[PDB]
Amino acid sequence: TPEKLQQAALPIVSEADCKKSWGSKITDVMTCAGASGVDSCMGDSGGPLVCQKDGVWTLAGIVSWGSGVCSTSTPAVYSRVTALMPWVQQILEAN
Amino acid sequence: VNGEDAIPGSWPWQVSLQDKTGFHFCGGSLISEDWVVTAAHCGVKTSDVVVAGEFDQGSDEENIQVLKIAQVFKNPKFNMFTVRNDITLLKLATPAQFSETVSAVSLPNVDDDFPPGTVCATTGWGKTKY
Ligand SMILES: [Ca+2]
Repeated sequence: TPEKLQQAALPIVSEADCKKSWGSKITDVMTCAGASGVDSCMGDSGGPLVCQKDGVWTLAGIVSWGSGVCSTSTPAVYSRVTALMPWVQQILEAN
Repeated sequence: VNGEDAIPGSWPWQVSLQDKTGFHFCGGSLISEDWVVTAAHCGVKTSDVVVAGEFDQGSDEENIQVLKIAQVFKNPKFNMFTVRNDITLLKLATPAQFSETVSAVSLPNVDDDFPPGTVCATTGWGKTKY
């Protein structure tokens, strides 16, 4: 029950790698991340997951389901934002 | 080491989603001053608020803005069964005043990709719904 804002660094685990841990539930609308040795995730549900892009912190994903361990065996799962852009623009310009 | 405390204001776009009780129940990111991104499994209602520029939910009466939500846009392809397209856009009634401890995060392009092995950061108060 941390009262302070926490942070962690975890790489991106290839699709094949995340598949041998979760199964077929993993689709292309998902991104997984985790670091060997880790057994805890800091982000909240719907919490960001930002990567550097030519010098800018860009939202690579959103904390979806299975974000309890964060290990190379049990990498967390995130909504692949990149693949959800076509839907965000639509609403950002139609409302 | 699973993670460490963040320097306040180091992640300006990071908000806290709470309810009429003032209790945090999900995280979200400010992609604009009137638009906030979050997750669908979070189940947000117009009855929920958006706390910005916060760091310690303990005390530290740091200047936090309690934004109000006007609309909620939950992706239509999302179920509690297959949990796909877990994305939700929130429209605030009151917008956020960008500042030193409050700004928005840059979004990528449908053709932008973060290859396997690149290191990224994640922030939060550790509260998940599922
Ligand atoms: Ca505070």
